[PDB]
Amino acid sequence: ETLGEKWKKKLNQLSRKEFDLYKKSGITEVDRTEAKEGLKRGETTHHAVSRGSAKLQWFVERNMVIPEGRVIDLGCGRGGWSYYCAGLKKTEVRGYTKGGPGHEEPVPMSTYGWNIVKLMSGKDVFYLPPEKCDTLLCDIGESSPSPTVEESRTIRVLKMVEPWLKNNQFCIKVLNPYMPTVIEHLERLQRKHGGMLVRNPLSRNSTHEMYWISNGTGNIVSSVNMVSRLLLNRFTMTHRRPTIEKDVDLGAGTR
Ligand SMILES: C[S@@+](CC[C@H](N)C(=O)[O-])C[C@H]1O[C@@H](n2cnc3c(N)ncnc32)[C@H](O)[C@@H]1O
Ligand SMILES: Cc1ccc(C(=O)O)c(NC(=O)Nc2ccc(C(F)(F)F)cc2N)c1
Repeated sequence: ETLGEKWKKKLNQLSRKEFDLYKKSGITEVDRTEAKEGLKRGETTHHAVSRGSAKLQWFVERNMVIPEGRVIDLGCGRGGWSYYCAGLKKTEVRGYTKGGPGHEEPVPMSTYGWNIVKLMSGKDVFYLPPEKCDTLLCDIGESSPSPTVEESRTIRVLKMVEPWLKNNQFCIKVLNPYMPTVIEHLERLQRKHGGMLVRNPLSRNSTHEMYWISNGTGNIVSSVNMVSRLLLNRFTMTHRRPTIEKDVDLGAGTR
């Protein structure tokens, strides 16, 4: 049994009180106060629509994925990854999201480069034919107390994304990366498309998610086990308040 399974088993034993203190212990987060306040007032400039803009910015600013040309954003939700890419110097952003009951709807914004963005709700990516693009982003993977449900969801995402991969820049969420069948798929995918699995410091401890990014190399099993050990160790000590960082200012204007 994997270190990830032992982490999931321990996470599932936590009381709501314990879970809420564990989930942010020692993580990094952006202060969303100003953005939430502005969004509640219907302000359409500067503010990121979600924590997602800062989450993707973390990989981009480290050259792990370098968005360029036509960007496809799978599971765009409110549009945080889309509006962030829209301001990047290297042309078009197309976001798809399911929407409807229990899902986020795209939020219309006037942040920098809004005019090159089209977000489409009512779209289940599991029924979409692949489109030509220069950057493929995917942030899909719903957490579940069941690791076997999470394993099925992760494989489904990895099988779905592959036909969109054609020597392009990519950043794909891998919800549950520790299950041996997931590792098998990731290893096969890394041999063909390259890239590496990376843990984002903005991820909560309540998810084992890692992202498969195009610009990197490394041992997937080693990176996964290092994350399992990190998350397991964070159950040991009293809550460490999260490291607080500034949220992104996405500005205003057309491109
Ligand atoms: C983690 S959120 C994305 C956050 C986004 N990256 C941002 O920056 O705001 C994942 C989104 O995927 C959507 N989603 C889940 N399953 C989907 C599917 N089958 N097709 C399309 N969208 C889906 C969810 O509704 C949710 O809004
Ligand atoms: C559990 C949860 C948490 C956050 C959200 C969100 O969007 O931050 C969410 N969202 C929703 O439920 N969305 C939703 C609810 C109802 C309808 C409908 F049917 F048309 F009336 C449409 C949508 N898109 C659910």
